[PDB]
Amino acid sequence: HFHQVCTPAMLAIARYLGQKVPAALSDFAVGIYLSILALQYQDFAKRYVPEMMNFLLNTLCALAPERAKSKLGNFPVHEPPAGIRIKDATNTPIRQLNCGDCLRKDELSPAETSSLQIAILSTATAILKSAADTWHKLPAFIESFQPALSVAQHLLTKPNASHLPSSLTSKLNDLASHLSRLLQLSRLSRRPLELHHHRPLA
Amino acid sequence: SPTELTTLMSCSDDKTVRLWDLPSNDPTRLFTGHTDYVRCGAFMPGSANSNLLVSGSYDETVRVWDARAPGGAVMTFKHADPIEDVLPLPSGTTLLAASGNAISVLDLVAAKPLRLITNHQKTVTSLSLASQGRRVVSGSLDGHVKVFETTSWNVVAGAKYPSPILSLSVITAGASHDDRHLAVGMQSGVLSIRTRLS
Amino acid sequence: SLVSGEKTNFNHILRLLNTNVDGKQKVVYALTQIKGVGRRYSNLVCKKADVDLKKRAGELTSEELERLVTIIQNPLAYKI
Amino acid sequence: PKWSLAAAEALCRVFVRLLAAGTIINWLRDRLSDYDGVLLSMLQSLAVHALVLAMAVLKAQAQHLTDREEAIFPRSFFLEIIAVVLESPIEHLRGHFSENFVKKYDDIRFYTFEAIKHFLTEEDVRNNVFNLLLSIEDVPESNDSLENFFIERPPKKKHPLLSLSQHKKQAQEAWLAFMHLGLSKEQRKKVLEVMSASIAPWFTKPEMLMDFLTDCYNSGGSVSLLALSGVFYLIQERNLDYPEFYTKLYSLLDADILHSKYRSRFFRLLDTFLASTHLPAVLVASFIKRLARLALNAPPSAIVVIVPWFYNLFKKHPLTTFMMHRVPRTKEEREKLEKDGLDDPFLPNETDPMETRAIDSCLWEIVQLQSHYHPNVATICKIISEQFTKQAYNLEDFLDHSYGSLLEAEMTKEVKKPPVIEFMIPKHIFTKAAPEEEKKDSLLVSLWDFG
Amino acid sequence: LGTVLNQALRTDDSDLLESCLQTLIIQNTINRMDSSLAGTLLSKLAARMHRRPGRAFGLMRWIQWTLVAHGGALVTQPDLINRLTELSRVLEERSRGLSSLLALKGKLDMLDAQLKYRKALKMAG
Repeated sequence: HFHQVCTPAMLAIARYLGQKVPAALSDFAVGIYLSILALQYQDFAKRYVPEMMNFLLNTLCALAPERAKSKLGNFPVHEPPAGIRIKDATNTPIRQLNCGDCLRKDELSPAETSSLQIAILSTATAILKSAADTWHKLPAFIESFQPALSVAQHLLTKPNASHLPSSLTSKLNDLASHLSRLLQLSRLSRRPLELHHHRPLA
Repeated sequence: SPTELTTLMSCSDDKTVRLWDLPSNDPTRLFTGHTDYVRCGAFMPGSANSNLLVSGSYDETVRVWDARAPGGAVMTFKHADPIEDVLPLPSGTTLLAASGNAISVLDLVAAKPLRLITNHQKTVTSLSLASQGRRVVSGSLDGHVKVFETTSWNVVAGAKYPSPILSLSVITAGASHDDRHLAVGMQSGVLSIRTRLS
Repeated sequence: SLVSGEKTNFNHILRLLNTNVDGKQKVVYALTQIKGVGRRYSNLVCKKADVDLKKRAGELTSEELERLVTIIQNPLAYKI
Repeated sequence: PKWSLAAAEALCRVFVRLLAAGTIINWLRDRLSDYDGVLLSMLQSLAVHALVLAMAVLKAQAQHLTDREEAIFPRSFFLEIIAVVLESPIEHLRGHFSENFVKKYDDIRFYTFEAIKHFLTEEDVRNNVFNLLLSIEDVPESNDSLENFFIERPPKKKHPLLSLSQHKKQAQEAWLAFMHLGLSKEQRKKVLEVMSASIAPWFTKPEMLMDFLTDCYNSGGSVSLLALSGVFYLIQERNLDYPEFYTKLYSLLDADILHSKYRSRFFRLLDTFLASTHLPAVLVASFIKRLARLALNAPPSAIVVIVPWFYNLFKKHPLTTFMMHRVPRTKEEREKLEKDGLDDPFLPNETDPMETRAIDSCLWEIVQLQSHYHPNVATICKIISEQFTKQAYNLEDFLDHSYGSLLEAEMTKEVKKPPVIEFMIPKHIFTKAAPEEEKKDSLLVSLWDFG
Repeated sequence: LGTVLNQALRTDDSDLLESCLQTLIIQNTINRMDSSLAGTLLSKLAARMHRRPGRAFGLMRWIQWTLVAHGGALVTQPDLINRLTELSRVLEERSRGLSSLLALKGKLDMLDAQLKYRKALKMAG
């Protein structure tokens, strides 16, 4: 429940994760790192991290094939300032993240940015998969993961699938089918609240 | 009740209006049908309208019930605003529902609204009848009282108070009911009585 | 649709010098609830502080409440 | 030039002595017009003491440059002093002027305001005048609250220096001249912050502020969040109205308001906007359900503000407490509800709060926020779960919490009561597979390549 | 002052209307005023100009800028031309008496010219 050292680290992850509009791709990478670290904090103590949720959906819309038009969750959607978004490079395959992406490089090549951005999108799809599987309880599942399904369906559109490879389409369609199954599960399992069933005093 | 001495009515905060009689320890009749707070209501004056009740709620509905059949409302009028005040006219035919920035005169003989009258900026709080049943004085949160005719419903006169007013009545002297003085109760906590003596 | 409810929260338990329970009763019947304070004593306290007997407890401002808590400490400083 | 400063403090003493004492007189009246430029050049040097000289020479010129008993002191020379003070790039010059005279005296306040109006009628200088206009925070309450004048407290009994409406009139006129010139972005976002405590109580009539406030409030963004306090002050004092106030509040509280910095001022205003007695249950339930579905993505320094406010609203309006304890009354509804699950009948992104169906919904969002990672947020989300014993929760104990406070909360305790650690630590913290141990890998390692 | 003027002309106030009339500002006010309250403003300006003759300059300025700004806004109304008719009546009464008043102005200008001449002599003497 409460620790003197453990949960202040969770609060440090929290302060970096809820705030900090990202200014480069290094901030994206460090945010993905603290998101998976906070998942590992909240494994088999099935708690909820709202800032992990809104940050992951922020990255998933801020990699921005076309634009976040309207009605993409209740999370704060922010601006990719310096062209921090995916371009039409569908031939750079997925890769696993290294730690050097916690360094800023203004002189980076676009063929070096594209693999990194596709990597960030693929690993964020994996984090949404793990977060859904560990949070299929917790009865605001539907109200927390309807933006996940909606942004995934937004990335499965025709002005958005040209810039993505078929592997990212496969990962995001696995996300779509998995979240649709989990959402039908939570809709059939949702019961109305009866909190105040009190034993009268004698 | 304006005719019987022991019958009274109650609009409560939950959903209910209900008729009590003074000797009994039980409400004689119960009327449900509102979906929000019901906060203004009156009996219907008239020789033919012996037992009819009107109340408006905060669900933007004015309902008028027959007290003989305690089912639903006999007639229902849906407005656009949380209905603050209700008064019937002394002929018993028409009815003024004060909802938001407008009052509304409705018929009860043929179940049709006559006219929406908007002349206040903030929400109208309290209606009152005046001089001889001929002029309706309405008071709003704008700090305004305004007196309308009852035949054509034009703004005949008005006045302005230093606070948003909450209750308003012109009250009568005695025989033939000449109006003695108009009292306004305001949000500031003041009752301003303005007296006319003839 | 906006009338000030700045006074409508008054029927709650107030805290004072010794007793932690002092709800709304009146202004002089609320003073009897404090231990050592009497029924004839409580009327002398109210005539000095310009508080009216008509009001209740809880109908007083944050300035007017503490004026009765100073004068309950020293009954000699205000003449008696 | 310290000896020139010494000559200045000597010549000022000589001037005030000859004035307080008093073809031959024209040079005696040439003296001060020749000394004016001397002090004007000395106000651009230390000019901190030269300002004391420049505000003693005005006292002498008021006291004895006339035959009348009335002290008439030169607004034109004071205007030139204002024009060099508000132009000089020194900060401590204007600081000494603001602290020692303007916040202290009243003649300087009134004539400073009218000199500023003239000087602004005729961008760095704009920032300087704005930083001076923000300086006079305090507003006098009554005519007998003025009661300390620098020169000639008037015996007129109806003088514009003795009527508070004329002090407020020239303050309003200076502010209108500045806002007619037009203000920059950070200037506007300072004005709308400090308006309802320091700007609007300077006006005789704030009705032009009504149009400014309703423009910048109907605009959108965070500037409406700033302008809400001004709009509330102008509905309060002189009851100009906003047309659809509660639907504007319902459109105002939205996706990214809870992450802003001004949410403490906003919630301190919402605590008065939703303490009104003429609120329907549908509206006060809609403002709970949207602030719960918005609390799903809120900071832990925001949920601690939201949930005691929910508790006060649930104590005040008991018809909304069916969003916590709703019983299916009919067993047919029980059979339907166990056959197919219940869809939430709340309608998000609906325009009007009286037609959002927040009634018949529940606070699944709060009962899910009970499993928050923070212990204090997890135990304050239990006040809805446990029992309604305390009659009200004050919000000033729960407001102004931030991450700095939440992270110094783990600092201001003991160093360590002796904590626990985790036994059976695996040796493959970073190894990618570890197939001979049967313990599944860290997902950190399954999704990060360390090599 | 547009929304304040809208409120005053829409709920027939006097305090708000007078406190916004006693005061650039006028041009912005009439340009941000609603179109439907322009005839109400014309009638409520004609009334004050009849009831009080000393306020003619500011009230003619207000009427002038209203007729500039909302000209066709009064033509799309057109069954309410009677407000312009009462306005024409008030301005006809204001412009009554002009030839005799010019004659009397000349008869007084001669006296003022002689008094100023004798003051110009008496200052130099």
